[PDB]
Amino acid sequence: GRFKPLAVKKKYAKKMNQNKPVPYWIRLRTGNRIKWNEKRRHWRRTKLNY
Amino acid sequence: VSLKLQARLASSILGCGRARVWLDPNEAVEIQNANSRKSVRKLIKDGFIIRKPVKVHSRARWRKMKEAKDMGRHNGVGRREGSREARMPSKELWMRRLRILRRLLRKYRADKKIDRHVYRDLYVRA
Amino acid sequence: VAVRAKVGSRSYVRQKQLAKGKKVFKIDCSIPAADGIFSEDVLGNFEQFFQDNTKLNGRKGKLSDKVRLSMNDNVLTISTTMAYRKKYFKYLTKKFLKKKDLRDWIRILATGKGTYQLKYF
Amino acid sequence: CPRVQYRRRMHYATRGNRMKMVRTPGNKLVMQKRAKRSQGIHTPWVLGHKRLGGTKALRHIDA
Amino acid sequence: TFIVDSRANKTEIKKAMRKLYQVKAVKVNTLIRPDGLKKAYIRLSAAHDALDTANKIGL
Amino acid sequence: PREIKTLKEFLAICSRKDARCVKVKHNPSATKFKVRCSRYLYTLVVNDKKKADKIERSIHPSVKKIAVTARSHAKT
RNA sequence: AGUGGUAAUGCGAAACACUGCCAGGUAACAAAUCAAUCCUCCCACGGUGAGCUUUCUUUUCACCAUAAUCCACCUUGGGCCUUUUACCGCGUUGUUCGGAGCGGGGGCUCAAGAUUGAAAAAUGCAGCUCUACGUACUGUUGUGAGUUCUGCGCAUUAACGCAAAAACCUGGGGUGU
RNA sequence: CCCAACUGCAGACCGUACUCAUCACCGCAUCAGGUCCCCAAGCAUAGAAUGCUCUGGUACAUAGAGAAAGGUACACUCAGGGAAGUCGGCAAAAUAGAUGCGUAAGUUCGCAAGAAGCAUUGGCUCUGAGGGCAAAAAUUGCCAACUCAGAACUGCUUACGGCGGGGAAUCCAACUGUAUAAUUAAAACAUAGGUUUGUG
RNA sequence: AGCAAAGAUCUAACGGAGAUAUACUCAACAUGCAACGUUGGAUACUGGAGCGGGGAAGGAUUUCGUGCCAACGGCACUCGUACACGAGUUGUUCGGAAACUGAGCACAACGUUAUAUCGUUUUGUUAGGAAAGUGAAGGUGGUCGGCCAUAACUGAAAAGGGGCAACAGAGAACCUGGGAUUAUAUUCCAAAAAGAAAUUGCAUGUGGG
RNA sequence: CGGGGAAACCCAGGUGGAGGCCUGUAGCGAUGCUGACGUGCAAAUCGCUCGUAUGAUUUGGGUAUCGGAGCGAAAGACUCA
Ligand SMILES: NC[C@@H]1O[C@H](O[C@H]2[C@@H](O)[C@H](O[C@@H]3[C@@H](O)[C@H](N)C[C@H](N)[C@H]3O[C@H]3O[C@H](CO)[C@@H](O)[C@H](O)[C@H]3N)O[C@@H]2CO)[C@H](N)[C@@H](O)[C@@H]1O
Ligand SMILES: [Mg+2]
Ligand SMILES: [Mg+2]
Ligand SMILES: [Mg+2]
Ligand SMILES: [Mg+2]
Ligand SMILES: [Mg+2]
Ligand SMILES: [Mg+2]
Ligand SMILES: [Mg+2]
Ligand SMILES: [Mg+2]
Ligand SMILES: [Mg+2]
Repeated sequence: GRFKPLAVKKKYAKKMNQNKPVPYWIRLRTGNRIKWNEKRRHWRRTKLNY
Repeated sequence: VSLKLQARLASSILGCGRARVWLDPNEAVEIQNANSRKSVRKLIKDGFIIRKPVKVHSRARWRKMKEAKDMGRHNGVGRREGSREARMPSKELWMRRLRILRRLLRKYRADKKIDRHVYRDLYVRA
Repeated sequence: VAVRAKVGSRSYVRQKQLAKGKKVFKIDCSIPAADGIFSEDVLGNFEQFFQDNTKLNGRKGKLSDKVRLSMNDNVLTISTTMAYRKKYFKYLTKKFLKKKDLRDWIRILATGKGTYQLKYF
Repeated sequence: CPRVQYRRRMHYATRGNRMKMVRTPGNKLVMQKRAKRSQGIHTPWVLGHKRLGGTKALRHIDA
Repeated sequence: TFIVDSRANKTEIKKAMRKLYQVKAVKVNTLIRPDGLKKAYIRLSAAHDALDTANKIGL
Repeated sequence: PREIKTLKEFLAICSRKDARCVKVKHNPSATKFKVRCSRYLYTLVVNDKKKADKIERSIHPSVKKIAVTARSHAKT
């Protein structure tokens, strides 16, 4: 809805900026470990509940 | 191919509804590069998008039926489906009558046809 | 509404004559006549079609001294003292104009407060 | 036959809300809000809670 | 339009649009975005051109 | 918005420092002199078409006169 | 140092200016009945466009808009004043009222509207006409039905009696003296 | 120094997208479950019943081809008989709106009662009543919106939807109400009424 | 086994790799079927207790444009609430807070407890309980025509400490028009603000005591 | 308002709109089919029928009462399947 506290809005804003994939040049480093992001949250599969 | 963005913007510029906008099926090329409300307003002005008129809902079959019912043609006993005191409430028939009687008695007393002793006798009997 | 109607009284109805008089409805037939289509065989029936089918007090084809037509230069001019509608002679033109298959060539179109104009598309 | 929405973030038919249903110059029904009214200036409750004469019913800033 | 810091008010954004940029803000309309950042729409005083300021900034 | 009664009060309002513009609206019956001051919009309704043009000539020097027309959508 | 009207109570460009203390009112609440506002629906008038036409249909459908905010002030429901005193009368659809002042005659007020205007045509919509989201013109009833806004409360069935406070308003008393 | 009408300047913070559900929430899921509020058109009709329609929305829920048996249905009929079926009229049938008449025993006199049981109902063309506001005004003018009764004439294949079957007794609880979410809604529980006890 | 409630789809033209897909001596049917999106047209449905238009709780980018089809949308997909990329939420007046009280809560104080993580704490109201830091009137001495107003001593009068708890109660100053969006608007619109207002704080000037 | 009566009082026609009244939507329940489903749409649902629907009525948000305890028109029912 419309009401949220700003401290809940700023937690919901962090998770939008974390919901981005691994870039391709990460996959080209020397001691690489990361193929995919393992933390890709989708709004329907798993709920944050802030 | 997909004229879905120009069909959504046309319903909100013409203000009508999607079953009532008419996009020209021939000029699917000139419509699909609209991309703005300014461009769809040029297509509405050019005759490539229009508002169609609404579908008809005619009262002519009711109006002819009312002219029968004003002469009392479809109001008999088999056609009456609800109660007597719902079609005409007997409180409404009493209120309408008693207001006619009291307005007449104020009319004849103000015209001084009757006396205030005659008024008060005929008021409580009404 | 005050007195009940009768079914037999639907022959004659009340047209409600004007108090002052002379409400005049011109119909300009200049574009379909001079530019071909309407000859002086149909334009002589266009002045006839209103004298034959305009209703007056419910009855058809019996107007006498209440509707007058008189046919000006290219204009059919309906002068009347009975309360007709301007929207009635747009209707009564389209019946004539449908009867001769001319209602895909000609628009009747409002120009002034008391005149029409048959024009092409 | 035109159907209207609330316009002022509150959507409950309380005595404070009481909307007014008006037609605009752009030919649309909107939903405007009726002001609450005052009962008016009164005589004390212990003297018969009666409305004074010559005094107007003015609510909060119109008073 | 600027991203500003999210803990400024509209009064101190106008005063920063005077000291940095030699223009006069008549109206600021701030907006904390779903990104988390505060965005301000800053209308100039019609004695100052918006493109002439935006070329000097360069954008 | 308010309304001016006489002409002695119209010329006092057009002498004011806040009066940005007088808007002149020619109705088919009357004319309207709509002085836009800083709080209210004052309107003088002159019903006579000949006395209206005489009133326009008395607000010549340094107040802004505007002929109100129907601005189309294309000016935007 | 406010001031008119026997009186109900009136008069606001800037003194009819201020509030230690006090007392009221507002906020502040309530059925059903009847009357019902904005608005909706219908009908009636017409204008513009559209739809139908072998026949019929003075025809069917769409549209016909007016926001806040001011300003000036005809109704129909409350309260009251003054004058005549009346004890049968006035009044409601309805369970009632009157020498503790009915009814008439004149009034003062309050509440809900109506009306003229400023806004506001410059806007809106639908048409259409002319050499490009272009222009010039043309149009802007109802003793019908439904409406809880209101009338409306010391106001409901009741061994049911229907929140509070901030904020504000007026007075008393004082100052101005 | 007080005040009026005006003017001059400034008017800070947070929310604001989208959803609110036969896909956006909860049930593990885009689950026939659940989930508070506002606006609410036409015709039939007593009508927020029910049936259909302009506005808005939709054609999305795996489809195609297609006479098995057997199923399941918010699907029907069935001659003669008419509960003989069965633990049991379970299931279906039947009754049905409205108006006029009529109605028993019992009774706490309030009811029982829509008791029971009879009759009428269309379409059409008319005739009567039931009113307003504008000038023996006990009468001349004009006009809206409906409702009921009567009358000829004419037709029925008894023909949408919606809508009690009824009666005679016995048991139990007075009544409306509550009540084992997910096998028991009862005669249980509550109830008013009655009594008792403790207490200054 | 099944993918059987919520009636239902048909047509042509385009789009698309998804066709009209053939070793001979074959005219076509009998050897490329099925399925997708968009617009037009036809046919229906929902039927205003709506597969309408907005809100709370809940969700938190699902919004919007553009690409795109690996996996997901139990059939299908060229579609998507999927995926990638880029955007998108504008307020003096709207909702909240600043700033109300209610059912209640329990900080301070006091008591208790081996232990505060316990109790009391609205029946007008804390605490064996000196919780008022505000200030009438006057005195002191720079200001305005015996009244004000502005600065520092003395002292009438006010018992009963703080803070929460209502986005449906109280309170609350803005309304239309817009050609202003791809997406926001009673929020954006700048000199003819499309405009018309209301309100708060502070200030000049004019005028009045 | 009318009628009867010497009186006590009776008799009739309206008015009025009372009720934990009745039929019946929504809402709130859940009687019967011992219907459908029973590796379901569903760890309790679907369908028709049924109870009630101005009241001891339904409901949102807020608050207050819990583990040998809470609350209970009482079924050992309910206290996050
Ligand atoms: N004060 C006025 C009086 O009214 C009287 O009028 C009264 C009588 O004419 C007549 O009285 C009747 C009467 O018919 C008969 N003899 C006796 C009967 N009881 C009365 O009946 C009266 O009382 C009964 C109550 O019982 C009421 O129901 C009813 O309203 C009324 N009619 O009805 C009238 C009352 O309404 C006489 N004119 C006279 O005594 C006198 O003028
Ligand atoms: Mg009422
Ligand atoms: Mg579901
Ligand atoms: Mg038999
Ligand atoms: Mg199947
Ligand atoms: Mg239908
Ligand atoms: Mg799939
Ligand atoms: Mg994504
Ligand atoms: Mg019942
Ligand atoms: Mg037991």
